[PDB]
Amino acid sequence: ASRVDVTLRPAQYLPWHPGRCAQVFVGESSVGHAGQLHPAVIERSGLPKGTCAVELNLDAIPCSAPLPAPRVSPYPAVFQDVSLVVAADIPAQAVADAVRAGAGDLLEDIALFDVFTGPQIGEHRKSLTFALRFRAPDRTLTEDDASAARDAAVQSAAERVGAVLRG
Amino acid sequence: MLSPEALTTAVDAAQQAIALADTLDVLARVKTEHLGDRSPLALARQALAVLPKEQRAEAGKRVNAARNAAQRSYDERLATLRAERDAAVLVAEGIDVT
RNA sequence: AGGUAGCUCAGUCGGUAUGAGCGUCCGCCUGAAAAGCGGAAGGUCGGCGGUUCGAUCCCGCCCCUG
Ligand SMILES: [Mg+2]
Ligand SMILES: [Mg+2]
Ligand SMILES: [Mg+2]
Ligand SMILES: [Mg+2]
Repeated sequence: ASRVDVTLRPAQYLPWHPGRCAQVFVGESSVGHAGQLHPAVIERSGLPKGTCAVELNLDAIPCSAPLPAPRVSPYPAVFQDVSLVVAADIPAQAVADAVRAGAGDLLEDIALFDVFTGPQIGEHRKSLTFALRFRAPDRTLTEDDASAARDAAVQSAAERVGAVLRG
Repeated sequence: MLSPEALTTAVDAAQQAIALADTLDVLARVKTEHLGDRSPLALARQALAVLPKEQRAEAGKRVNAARNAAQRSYDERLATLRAERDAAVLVAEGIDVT
């Protein structure tokens, strides 16, 4: 509604639950917090269990008037999925940022659809599976060009968050 | 029974049973045993009501001293184990907020 | 005059809170419910102090309602 981008980072800040609390940033400026309230606060205050809350400072959110000019390629897309193993406390957003930075312009869409822990993964690890949609602006993208972009995305995730391609 | 020998023996039996409890469930069983109605420390107090009047002050501050020593140990242990339980809940409930 | 379990209320005249109903939890019942039976968890006895070996119970002050 404000036409700004935000990032949510882990935080500890009463009255929020320290494992379920995000601090909200616009650029590098903090603008508030969100998440689940602290169980001790809920009990002391007579609140319902599981109560959640958000508070943002609207004055710290800069007013924006963007003028988009989207690139809309009509050429066919290539759909590929990639499964990456990382340490269990690596934020999924950081992995997706790494995948995007390496994939380059041919990547049109990235969506996480699976978060998996289990004995076939190992302890202190988790597996993230992303659906990727590749597309070129001037041609029918080949699977090899898409796979090369995918390989560069996997390499970027290796260098930035220690991602290991799932085997 | 109100002697400073059977009393201090019962405080010591209680203070080490409290020290050896690593669970709220274990500590609950310890509480009913060393502080409940059938405890030596609680029966020592119910005996103060049938005691001659000239013997209640000299033996009451003794029985009270024994009760307050085991009560202090249980209360500090209950808070310690509850905090450990509560802290463990917060870590177990962590999520990826991104 | 009263404040007693999460709420609504009996009760305790200095050393065992003796409790109910509701609510909650747990069984039975239902495919699952509501309701209905059955059982369990649940009490610094309004706060700060005094007195006393010991205070829900006595004394002082104060908060809360008729
Ligand atoms: Mg494909
Ligand atoms: Mg996976
Ligand atoms: Mg049935
Ligand atoms: Mg029972």
